[PDB]
Amino acid sequence: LDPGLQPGQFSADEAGAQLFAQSYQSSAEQVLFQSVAASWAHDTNITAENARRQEEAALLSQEFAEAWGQKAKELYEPIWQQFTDPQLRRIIGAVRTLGSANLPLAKRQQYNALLSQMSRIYSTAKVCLTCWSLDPDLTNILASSRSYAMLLFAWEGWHNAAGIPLKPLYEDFTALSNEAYKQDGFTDTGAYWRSWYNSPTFEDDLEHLYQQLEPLYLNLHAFVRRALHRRYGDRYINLRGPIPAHLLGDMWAQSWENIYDMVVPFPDKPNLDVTSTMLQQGWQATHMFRVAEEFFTSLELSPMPPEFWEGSMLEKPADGREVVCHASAWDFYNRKDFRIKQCTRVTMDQLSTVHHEMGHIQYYLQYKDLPVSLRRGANPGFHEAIGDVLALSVSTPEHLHKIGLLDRVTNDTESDINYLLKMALEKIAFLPFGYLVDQWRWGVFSGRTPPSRYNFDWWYLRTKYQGICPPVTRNETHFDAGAKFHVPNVTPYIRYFVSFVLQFQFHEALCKEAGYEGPLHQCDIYRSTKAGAKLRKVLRAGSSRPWQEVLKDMVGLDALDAQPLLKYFQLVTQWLQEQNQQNGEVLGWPEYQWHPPLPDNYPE
Ligand SMILES: *[C@@H]1O[C@H](CO[C@@H]2O[C@@H](C)[C@@H](O)[C@@H](O)[C@@H]2O)[C@@H](O[C@@H]2O[C@H](CO)[C@@H](O[C@@H]3O[C@H](CO)[C@@H](O)[C@H](O)[C@@H]3O)[C@H](O)[C@H]2NC(C)=O)[C@H](O)[C@H]1NC(C)=O
Ligand SMILES: *[C@@H]1O[C@H](CO)[C@@H](O[C@@H]2O[C@H](CO)[C@@H](O)[C@H](O)[C@H]2NC(C)=O)[C@H](O)[C@H]1NC(C)=O
Ligand SMILES: C[C@H](N[C@@H](CCc1ccccc1)C(=O)O)C(=O)N1[C@H](C(=O)O)C[C@@H]2CCC[C@@H]21
Ligand SMILES: *[C@@H]1O[C@H](CO[C@@H]2O[C@@H](C)[C@@H](O)[C@@H](O)[C@@H]2O)[C@@H](O)[C@H](O)[C@H]1NC(C)=O
Ligand SMILES: [Ca+2]
Ligand SMILES: [Cl-]
Ligand SMILES: [Mg+2]
Ligand SMILES: [Zn+2]
Repeated sequence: LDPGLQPGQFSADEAGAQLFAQSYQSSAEQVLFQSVAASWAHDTNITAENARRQEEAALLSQEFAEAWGQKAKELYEPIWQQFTDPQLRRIIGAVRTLGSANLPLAKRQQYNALLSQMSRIYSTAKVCLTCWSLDPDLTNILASSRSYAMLLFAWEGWHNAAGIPLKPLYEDFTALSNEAYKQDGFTDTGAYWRSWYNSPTFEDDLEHLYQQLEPLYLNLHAFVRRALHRRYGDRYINLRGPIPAHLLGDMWAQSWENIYDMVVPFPDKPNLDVTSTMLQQGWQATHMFRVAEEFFTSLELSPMPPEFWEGSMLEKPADGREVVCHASAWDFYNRKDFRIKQCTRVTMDQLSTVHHEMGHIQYYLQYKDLPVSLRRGANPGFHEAIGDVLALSVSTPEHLHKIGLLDRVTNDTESDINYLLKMALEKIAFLPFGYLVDQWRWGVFSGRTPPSRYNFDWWYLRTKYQGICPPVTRNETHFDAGAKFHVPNVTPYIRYFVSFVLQFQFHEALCKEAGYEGPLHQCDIYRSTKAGAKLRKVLRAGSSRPWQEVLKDMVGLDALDAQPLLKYFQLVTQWLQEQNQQNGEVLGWPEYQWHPPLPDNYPE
């Protein structure tokens, strides 16, 4: 470690810990920046050499974390929990968690190489027939094609290409990750991830939330299944079975927005998928980012700074060079550089993703002046919710009208059902997926799911919660969890489940602050400077305060609550139930064993 980066001496008292935390702050922004910068150089340009460099930067990060970590223990281990300064307690608490810096050097290098190799496999995997990439090629197929065989070829090709080679590395990664966090006091890595919510009843509270939401999902599923049956017929859709996992618009069946045209209740009303209009009007990536920004400035939140526009990667590079397309928002920890990296496509769902990513940036802009240890969401779910809350307003027919994307205006029960149905495809359909992913990963980290059951347990959960089935036979050579970005990239998932509930709590509160008095699902907070001030208070808090209290100050309650989401969707929840009953649907999938046949001429 460079001499300037090494910790000095501090008295072993709270006065010393404050000086310690200040000295750490100085050196940590330098260390984080080199690490983030090397990650950027790799992710926007995947080469052997960029991986080498990133690995070197990560090693320097661990060295730093180890030295400042061990000094924090040496001086403050028996006393930091009794410090008067709550923010100081949180800073020291972070610094003394070593994670992968607990590993000896050889295992640190193994760990860093595993992350790099798993990232590369995911972001460079192709399906060959001339080879299709995930983004845009396979994404477009899953979203747009209605050919059973084509969908299958993309689904199977991607799962095989990405999943199969990851499996040996994932096993090695799990074991090392566990070894690292065990020396911080956690039974397994999952326990450390869950600790961020600082709630002893976290798993039970999530389970209770899901119990309230499940009927909504069952009704949506049944209704969509029926529409798929009308299209694909009895051979490929079982009206009492799970839906084939490739037919729902998305590689992971996680959001069903893309099959809206097949399920829309009242096709005579305004077309709520404005993708056609965006293309017709010639929208590109930077228009999408600028329109998102202006929503934020309408609230008197910050614009994107010059460094964002100069640094960001907003389209897939046309020089064909390899990049991580999966959209992400970057804090370089120097209070100046902030960037999005997205292979943006001109679609309505991408417009929402742009808002999602810009929500991350806006958090980073608002808390940049906190101590480095506190530059995070009040919990991870908060960071995930910010952009989605604004996108709830943007998606409204009224708002789309204001920005030139929906010329016809209507306010009637049919138009409302269409809107709420479309939103259900994006929000309700995701809930079981958002919930299951980390149930899977928590079982893997705990050892309940050994390598010998990775795919068996994955599909158990996928069927259990989403009521989908794989459209070709799978076995334990397959590693279908690995074909989802967050697994090889070691990004936790439960945050997205929390976010999908929390965003409706946020929406409700911001709408009330805006002075809006209509139905929750027609609220648009655009240009509410009062809504803006209430959201800014959250963003400025970082992780300086318990999330329960930040939530209470914002929405008036100190807990996750499904009631705002239920209220938002209530009209369509009622309508879907009525439709399914009148069609005599079976809710659920009692033929749990059923899988579709292969197409006759597949794949030739
Ligand atoms: C779309 O239309 C709905 C429904 O409008 C209501 O019923 C229709 C059939 C018509 O007869 C309308 O005249 C009637 O308002 C609109 O929702 C309604 O909006 C108003 C707010 O502008 C609500 O009234 C307010 O209620 C609060 C109490 O909560 C009072 O403090 C206010 O004094 C005020 O009267 C009304 O409750 C609300 N009701 C429904 C049916 O949910 C909606 O605003 C409109 N949307 C758009 C985008 O134009
Ligand atoms: C992608 O990363 C590679 C490193 O793997 C970059 O290669 C360097 O490129 C500059 C300019 O072409 C040369 O002067 C260096 O000698 C290269 N290094 C090596 C080791 O080959 C490459 O430039 C990057 N591409 C982009 C557009 O950023
Ligand atoms: C597109 C988005 N990408 C992520 C990347 C997170 C990340 C974290 C660390 C390193 C690299 C990436 C995010 O911005 O949270 C994402 O994966 N998801 C999720 C997903 O697509 O699975 C669902 C969430 C709502 C809309 C977009 C969100
Ligand atoms: C796992 O599956 C591998 C390949 O897929 C198989 O081939 C297709 C045509 C179907 O038969 C499908 O049901 C199969 O999964 C096999 O190569 C492999 O040997 C299978 N078994 C093991 C132990 O890996
Ligand atoms: Ca779409
Ligand atoms: Cl999380
Ligand atoms: Mg989509
Ligand atoms: Zn996010």
